[PDB]
Amino acid sequence: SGAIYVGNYRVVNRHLATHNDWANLVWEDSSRDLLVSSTTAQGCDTIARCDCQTGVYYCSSRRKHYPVSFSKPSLIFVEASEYYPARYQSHLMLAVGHSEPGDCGGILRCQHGVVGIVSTGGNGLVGFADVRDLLWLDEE
Ligand SMILES: COc1ccccc1[C@H](C)CN1C[C@@H](C(N)=O)CC1=O
Ligand SMILES: [Zn+2]
Repeated sequence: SGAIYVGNYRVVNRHLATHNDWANLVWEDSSRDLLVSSTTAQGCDTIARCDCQTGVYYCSSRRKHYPVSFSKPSLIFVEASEYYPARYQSHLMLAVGHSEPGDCGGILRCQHGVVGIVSTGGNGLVGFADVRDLLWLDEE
């Protein structure tokens, strides 16, 4: 589990969104596994606006933050899970790292801020849903 709290937005994995998230919806995209809802309190996370390919992510199944090298956001094939059939997921970045289903939502960050959140995994790989292109998270 986990979310990004930026301004009056809460960014979560679409497959982990709650009823309150759907009842306060700002934007969602199944192809990216992302959903954004509105918040009453202001958040403290800042979004990175960069093309970094190195950073650090949080892994809840190890209680550890790991430094990783990750691919550029792309259209990647992801195997069937409890939440989606086997399909192409867009704006996804891959790295070598430990992940389990419940690790979704962990933040990936670089020197500029939050890059994205854990969205996929298995077999020593971890995939992150990028958020750096969502410029509207910084305003309104
Ligand atoms: C942390 O990711 C791991 C790790 C190990 C095994 C499996 C997974 C994830 C949770 C499987 N998936 C892919 C997700 C998606 N974004 O399509 C939806 C889903 O259930
Ligand atoms: Zn960066």
